[PDB]
Amino acid sequence: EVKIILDRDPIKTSFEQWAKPGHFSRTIAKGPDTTTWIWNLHADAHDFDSHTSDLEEISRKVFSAHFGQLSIIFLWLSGMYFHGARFSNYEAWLNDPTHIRPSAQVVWPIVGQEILNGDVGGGFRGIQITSGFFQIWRASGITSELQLYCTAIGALVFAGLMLFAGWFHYHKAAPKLAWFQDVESMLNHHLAGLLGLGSLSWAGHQVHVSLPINQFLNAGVDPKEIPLPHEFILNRDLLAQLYPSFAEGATPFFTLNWSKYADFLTFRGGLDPLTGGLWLTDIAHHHLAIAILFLIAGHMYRTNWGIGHGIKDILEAHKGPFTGQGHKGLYEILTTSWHAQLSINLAMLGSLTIVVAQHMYSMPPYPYLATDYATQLSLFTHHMWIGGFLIVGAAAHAAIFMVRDYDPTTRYNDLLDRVLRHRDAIISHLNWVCIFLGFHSFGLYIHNDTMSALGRPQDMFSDTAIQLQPVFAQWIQNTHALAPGTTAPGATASTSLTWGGGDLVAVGNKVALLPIPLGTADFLVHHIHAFTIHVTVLILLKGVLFARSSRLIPDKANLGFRFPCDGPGRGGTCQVSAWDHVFLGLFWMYNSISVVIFHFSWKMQSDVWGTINDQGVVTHITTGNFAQSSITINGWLRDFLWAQASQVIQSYGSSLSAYGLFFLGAHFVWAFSLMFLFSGRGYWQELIESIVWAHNKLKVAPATQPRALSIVQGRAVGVTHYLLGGIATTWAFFLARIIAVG
Amino acid sequence: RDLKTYLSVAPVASTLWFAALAGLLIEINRLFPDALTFPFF
Amino acid sequence: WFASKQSLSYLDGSLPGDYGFDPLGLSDPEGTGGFIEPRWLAYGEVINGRFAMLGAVGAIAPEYLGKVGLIPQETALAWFQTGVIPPAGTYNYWADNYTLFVLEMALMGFAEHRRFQDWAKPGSMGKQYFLGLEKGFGGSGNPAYPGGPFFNPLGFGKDEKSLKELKLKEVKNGRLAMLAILGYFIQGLVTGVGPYQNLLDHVADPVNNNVLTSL
Amino acid sequence: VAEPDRPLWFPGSTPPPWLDGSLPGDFGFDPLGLGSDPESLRWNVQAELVHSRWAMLGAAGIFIPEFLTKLGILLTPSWYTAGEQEYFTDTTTLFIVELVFIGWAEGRRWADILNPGCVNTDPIFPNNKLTGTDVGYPGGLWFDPLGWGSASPQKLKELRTKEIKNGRLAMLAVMGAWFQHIYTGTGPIDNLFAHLADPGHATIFAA
Ligand code: CLA
Ligand code: CLA
Repeated sequence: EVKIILDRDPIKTSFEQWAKPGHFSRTIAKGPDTTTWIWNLHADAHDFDSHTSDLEEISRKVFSAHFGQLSIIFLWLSGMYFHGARFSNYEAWLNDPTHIRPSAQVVWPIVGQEILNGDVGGGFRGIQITSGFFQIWRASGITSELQLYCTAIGALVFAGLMLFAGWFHYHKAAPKLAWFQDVESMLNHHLAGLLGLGSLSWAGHQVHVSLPINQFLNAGVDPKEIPLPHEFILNRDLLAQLYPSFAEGATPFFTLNWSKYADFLTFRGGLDPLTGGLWLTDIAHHHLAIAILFLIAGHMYRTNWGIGHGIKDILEAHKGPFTGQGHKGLYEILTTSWHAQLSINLAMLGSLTIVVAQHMYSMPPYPYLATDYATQLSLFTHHMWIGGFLIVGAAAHAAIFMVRDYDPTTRYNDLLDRVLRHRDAIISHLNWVCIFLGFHSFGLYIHNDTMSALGRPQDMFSDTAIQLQPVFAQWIQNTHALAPGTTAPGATASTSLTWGGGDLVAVGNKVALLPIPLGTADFLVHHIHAFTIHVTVLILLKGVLFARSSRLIPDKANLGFRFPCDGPGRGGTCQVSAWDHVFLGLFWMYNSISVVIFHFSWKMQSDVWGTINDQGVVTHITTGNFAQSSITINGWLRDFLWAQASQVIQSYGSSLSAYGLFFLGAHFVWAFSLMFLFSGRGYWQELIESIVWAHNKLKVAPATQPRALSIVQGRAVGVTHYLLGGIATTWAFFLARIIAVG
Repeated sequence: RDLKTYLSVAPVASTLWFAALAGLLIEINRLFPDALTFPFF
Repeated sequence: WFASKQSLSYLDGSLPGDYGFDPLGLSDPEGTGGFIEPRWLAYGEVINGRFAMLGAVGAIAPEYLGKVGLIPQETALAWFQTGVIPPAGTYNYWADNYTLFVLEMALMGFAEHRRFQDWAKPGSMGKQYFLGLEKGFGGSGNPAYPGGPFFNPLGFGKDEKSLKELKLKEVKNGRLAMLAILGYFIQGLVTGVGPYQNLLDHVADPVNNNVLTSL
Repeated sequence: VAEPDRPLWFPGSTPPPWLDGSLPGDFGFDPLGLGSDPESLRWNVQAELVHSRWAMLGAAGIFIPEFLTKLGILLTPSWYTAGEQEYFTDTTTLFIVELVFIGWAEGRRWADILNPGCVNTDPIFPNNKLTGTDVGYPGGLWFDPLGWGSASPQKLKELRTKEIKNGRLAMLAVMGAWFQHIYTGTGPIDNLFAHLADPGHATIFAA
């Protein structure tokens, strides 16, 4: 076969269908008879494979939808750059980053809100931002508000192009099903074209704009005096005085004999003692390897020249004694089901966001990011939630595939088979591990609480009594310390300062990073992590494996992916559906992530962040109480929650009172969720009966018959507010705390 | 386009209505702030 | 039955300058819509070529002449140097640089737009809207060659089937100019100096000259 | 009285069906399909007519800076800044007075749009009457003394087209003047002269 560009001519464009609500569904396009109609309209709006059964049409819908998504992201980026141009103190912050608070939002003087425009420094009144954009912009060598303004226009223009493309590829030239399926092609391009050229491109701006300008900023020269980026490209003299390797052209690269380029590219590693961020000389070099690597990787798959790989070939040839003919037929499944692809992608993109958070705190990439605790606590916590959510979404679509696309008669797999043929063995074991982890992580805490309360500190699990020293993580930690020179001779300093041992970095009076200690307190929390994660996995995997059938419900697959139950029979069968497993898994992801970000916040303030003076004396924020008081639930209640929540409950009258409002505001919607979660629509519908009576009495009863929320929606509404309330509370709590104290 | 008019007057009618209301309320306040009572009688 | 490089089914040889070369299969007509249609490309190579055919000359003619011709301050700077502001910094002109472009876009706007109409409609352009030349307009059956007369005052092989033996000539030269200009973009970009001026260094001595040498 | 072989704004294109050519000033121009439906169109036609007529009076506003610049006169005050003046009784009062008369003028034309009649009378003297048929062409002595308004199609069309075309031109004009002042902070005519002196460098770009 030969891969090519395939499209079709115009397929309609009119406001006619805008005027017709629920047009996409044949059931709902007839209009409402009850208020249920309205909710269904929004819940089935994006269910494309529920609209039609043609794979070509569904594929064309999701393709333009991605253009729509990108359009928004570009419009969203356009605003952040614009606000950094009109309503910000970036130019002020650019001179004194260590003392001036970054702010990019001014509030109108109505009703008394102007109080939120607090003293952020630089003779500026506004709201302190924790997005981190200031450190990105300084890293890109962005000097003036003009350049941020130009990027704002550039992003807005791109937003228009993205939006235009979506219309063009759904209404004008719609890609054919064969085009979407060319996966050997797409992977080649996304590997080489998007990632390879993308990383290559940024490696260029760095070694021409970022690296030159950043050196000036660090020398201490006034930002307004620093030559524009284009003065470095034109006159190579400027980029020759600093980084003299530029004296030659393509040589030595072209003549190989690498390199005299060690001058602006190196494997130094560690952290810049003056900026607190990763060496820009390393990052530029880093993107150089990433480019080439992905450019190499972009030539694995065979297309139109017989050289490369057929993915279908690779899979089929991977079969063992234990697994059967497994992997055979996976290519046809993954090229035929969107949900199958989305599940894998969510699981992986979500997992990636989580490693990003752990990598950006321990290896601070942007200049003056480490000592801005307000941002670092926000960035880590933000990615933890984003990654956390995306992972739960993988379970949902894995389940949807099982219900909707799974067909043994047409697209058998054998690997997917067998798994279903011992799903009780997998779930029963995962059940056991969770119970073991629960007792052996949380039970240790309850032990500690009881012994402490009985006045038996020596009978506790602690560093001063019965120690549970996490030696495996400690040994590794030590190994990365002895890594440079010994294992990796090219590396000058350690990978991270958490592995440094006897190295510390400070910017201003604040600590950027230092070796992070590990003790019994860290042992207990990690098993708590190991525990909470497994239970989340249990709920979701159980939902996927038993999505189709069960000893209780032989034909669950016929009931669909999202149904309330199958009645009170068989003892009761509420929340048997795969949807309800995602619903239940959502709470447990929340439970797990919440104790993760609390683990972060306390550990950093207690053992890492704090004030340092020029005598070496380090004074941490909470003063190193993590080791002796995080090993007790009462300790978490008192020394963590009670103690640190004082900032947000004492923020009224201050610039941080909005956090005080959102603190209580989020407690409200959280408790509000409990009305929906603890009750059933049977009561509410009967209550509405008495209320409907009153309206009929006064001739003001609506034709659209009011109905209580569906059983599933009641759960959807409940978990949504439980999440919004709980997460927003910690948000207000975190930001108020870290902005006031930090 | 008849039809475009039709997209409108949907729940976009709510937002256009409430945005107008919000504006009116805001201007009133900007004009008469901090009012705890009706003092004209 | 003709010289050819690479493989594709629809490169009949019915198009001028067809060497049957489309490794990317851009002209494959399986799925067509947009700007990926084959005929459009046929028209485009020719337009791009005509313009390129013309431009290459502009790029060097001023260069060359000030060299052995009567050109003073208006001495051709690099082709690149007059128009783009940073290197040469440009030259003043009877009119403001930005303004000319507006006028320039204005004039082109008329000729270019109409040409498109020829492509969207056969004789639409040549039909209606007053003024002479409208008759001039609509000429030909094919947009690529409006068959000016007007565009072709002198039959010039138009009548002879030999016009084919011109088409290709036009086509081959076109690719040639195209290629050329792309060269400048690099030559001028690394070399600085002028494409023609650049030519001499290779000329003064060649061993010394060239890209490897250039580096 | 439709003409389909009429010149179009876009020579190559095809005009929309609603733009019949019967109407005056029809060059088949409604890319957004604003006049897509008959009811909307009638309204739009009336609106354009009014804008055009008002814009033309406004064009005179362009006229005054001419005399003041060279001839002189008491019209020296630029149209811009003209409003904030002390003549007579204060502007606000003037505006209020204006609102009442003109209101009666439309609370006037409006009835005509909605209906076909009301021209039929002078309320005070129910005999003065006056009539012109057709929409925004009231007719009568007050609005059409010379009576050139009443005539024949072809003639009316030609005349009417002239009314609209000048109006469209006038509309751009007025807008152009308003923008012209802000971007240049001067008189329009000055802009005009300046341009002629140096059309080569005197443009939006000059600033
Ligand atoms: C790549 C990301 C991605 C994509 C493309 C999809 C796509 C889809 N999902 Mg999946 N999902 C995802 C991630 C994703 N999901 C994640 C991360 C989770 C874990 C929570 C889920 C869990 C999930 C479930 C349980 C279900 C889906 C379903 C669907 C399908 C229809 C959904 C719909 O109509 O939209 C409708 C959109 C709404 C009704 C918007 C509701 C607003 C939300 C609930 C609250 C937003 C609040 C906001 C964040 C902040 C508050 C602001 C407020 C004050 C204004 C559609 C194929 C449904 C399906 O049946 O599949 C076929 C289904 O039941 N998804
Ligand atoms: C704080 C309240 C709370 C507690 C304690 C639990 C506890 C548990 N949940 Mg539940 N869950 C909760 C809230 C809670 N959940 C809420 C609000 C929801 C709604 C979303 C869920 C939804 C949910 C699901 C879907 C699942 C669980 C599961 C589990 C079990 C996990 C396995 C385990 O750890 O074993 C260990 C038990 C403990 C750690 C409890 C404490 C034990 C104490 C400390 C020691 C014993 C005391 C003493 C010695 C006993 C003798 C006393 C004598 C006088 C009687 C565990 C029993 C999973 C499961 O079934 O397990 C495999 C399961 O799939 N939960």
